[PDB]
Amino acid sequence: HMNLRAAGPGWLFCPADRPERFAKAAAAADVVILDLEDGVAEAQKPAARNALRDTPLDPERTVVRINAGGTADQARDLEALAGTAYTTVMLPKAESAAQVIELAPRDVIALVETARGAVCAAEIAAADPTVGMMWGAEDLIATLGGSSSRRADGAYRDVARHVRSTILLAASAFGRLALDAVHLDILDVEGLQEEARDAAAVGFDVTVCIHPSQIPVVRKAYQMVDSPVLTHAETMLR
Amino acid sequence: HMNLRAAGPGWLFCPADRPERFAKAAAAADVVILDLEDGVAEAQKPAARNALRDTPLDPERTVVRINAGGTADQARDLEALAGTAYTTVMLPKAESAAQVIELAPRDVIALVETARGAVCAAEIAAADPTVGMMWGAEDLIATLGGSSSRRADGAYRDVARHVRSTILLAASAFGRLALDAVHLDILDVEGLQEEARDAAAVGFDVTVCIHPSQIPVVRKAYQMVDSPVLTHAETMLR
Amino acid sequence: HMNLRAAGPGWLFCPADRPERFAKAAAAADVVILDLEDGVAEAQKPAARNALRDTPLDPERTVVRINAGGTADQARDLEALAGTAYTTVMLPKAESAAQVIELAPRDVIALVETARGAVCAAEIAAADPTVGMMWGAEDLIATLGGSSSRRADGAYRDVARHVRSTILLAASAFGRLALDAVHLDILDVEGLQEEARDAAAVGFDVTVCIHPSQIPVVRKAYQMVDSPVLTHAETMLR
Ligand SMILES: [Mg+2]
Ligand SMILES: [Mg+2]
Ligand SMILES: [Mg+2]
Repeated sequence: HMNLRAAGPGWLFCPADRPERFAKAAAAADVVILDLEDGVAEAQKPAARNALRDTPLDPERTVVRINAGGTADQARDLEALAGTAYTTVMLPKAESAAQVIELAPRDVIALVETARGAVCAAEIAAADPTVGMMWGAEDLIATLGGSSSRRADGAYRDVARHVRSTILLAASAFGRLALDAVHLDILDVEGLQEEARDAAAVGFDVTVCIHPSQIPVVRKAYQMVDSPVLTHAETMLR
Repeated sequence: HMNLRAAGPGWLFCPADRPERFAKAAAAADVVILDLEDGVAEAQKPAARNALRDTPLDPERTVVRINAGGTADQARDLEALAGTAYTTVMLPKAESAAQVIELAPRDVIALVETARGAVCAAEIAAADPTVGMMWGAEDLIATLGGSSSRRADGAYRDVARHVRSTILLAASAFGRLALDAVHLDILDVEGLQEEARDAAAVGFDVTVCIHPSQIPVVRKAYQMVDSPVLTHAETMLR
Repeated sequence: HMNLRAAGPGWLFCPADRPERFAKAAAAADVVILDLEDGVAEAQKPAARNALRDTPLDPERTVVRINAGGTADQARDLEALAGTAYTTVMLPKAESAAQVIELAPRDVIALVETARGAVCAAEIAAADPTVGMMWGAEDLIATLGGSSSRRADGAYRDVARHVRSTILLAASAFGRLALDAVHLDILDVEGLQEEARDAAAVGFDVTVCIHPSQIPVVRKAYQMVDSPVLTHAETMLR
């Protein structure tokens, strides 16, 4: 429904209870994720659903993050979405093909951020509504029962690196977009640069951002020679 | 059958042919693993089975490591266990759901330490008797045909890191306890500290030890802010 | 059909359109991979098929890399192979058990170098014709849409490390040979030494080479003590 590959790699969360920021987010980013989940406080989600209806963005360049499968919030989200022109939703805590299928006929970006989602990543990616896979390090660690996703130097811990590769491979195996996880340390531009360069080098399509200042960094970040090495060179020229 | 989550994170192997050490092991550790497998020489396993019957420990805080599926030793182990109050066994070289199921009605901690076990980790974790997943680096490398699990600096080699993450994710996907592998270099307290801190940070529930001096180390070892980051902070306070 | 484990660990690609080099490749390496795929230009593949028939090597120590499943080149390759004594083929871009099975009654070394192949590695390894698993970092990154498989220091990027471990585990779970990926930087002998030492330490059986100068490097590259640690020591003595 959307030509997401035609849009650039800089995607930006915007909490949907801040409609006064929607235009700025759309001007700053390649794709805006209007957020009904963790970016919006529980008490503000009804107001976010009204803003979703009242302040429209370009549906060719906007995705809506709904709430998790089986929640009453998700039911309210889908009702609010009915009166919009949006076609593509982002499903947080995505944990099964069935959770993706129950969102048909919408296009779905599955955000894997739990152990069950990682174990089921291939089944989630293969589901007919899926158009992209994302991963989320902080909810992954939280639901695992841990306390940090990164070492002292800022490098991802191993289980986070493992899920990152899992999602990239599952997405690419089924022709889906691959979206890399957000860099929560906004002022850590050095770390974001290295992370987005790393993501682009292995074939992520998108780095998702939580602050508009990260979008320029992402956009900029994105012997024997045999056939694949020449493809690497062509990908660079492109 | 056991409230294993209620016990602390410091689990300690004690070879079952050393009953004179059982009381000391129970006083030193949160949970004792009385070992009928690799901790006991082949010729001493019959004596270990008698000690298992004769010198009981608290079954709320003691697990018995039996021998691998299909071995005559495992058959002897289960016969010896019949006359004990233990309910929970640790299955080494765990390689299929069927190996776990044939131990019903016992509770099972599956110790994955072979390639087949890693490939089948999700099926093993989902098996109805499973209450925990552990991994073992040295038997993993041995059965792969290799010669060391760690680099010169003591860091795990990549296939070991891969299986570690595999077991953590499979355990957590099915609500099982996650047990991190033993640190064979007993006097390497620095390495154990970093390893157990790493394990606790990503949500392992337990670090298993092979010497009681490791238990204190383990017990001690265990921007944009969104919902999961606050859960990280709560997990720390707890 | 071949006692591949009896041969040493140094395998060497030789483009099949260079029959004047076949004898030198056989003398330099433990096993020669006569290449009909990426080592030979599209326009030279018919000449490579004739050289395959005309200049035979020892079939106990020679494997033929054919072209990918579903290609017209692969059909031509199998026709050319009919008039040879070779029994074992290497399948590039191996992506399903069905691709391996359609090569029966030949023995197959599946070369996984795409996301779909990584996701399906266990099914590929378990296929009845499979005798080995290899992985390929450059085609993996190319087909993912990325631009490099290695960081600036030459270390593999994470998705490459992930697929490497995936292939080692899948191969070993089903009793197959495990072949480590080629080191394209031929003059980087230091990096190859560390890489092949790493591969041998975790139980790869083979490091595949693209230049004969790499074969000597590969051949040379290949506390509590419990049962598996003694197996590590025995593997070293052997
Ligand atoms: Mg999240
Ligand atoms: Mg073991
Ligand atoms: Mg290739």
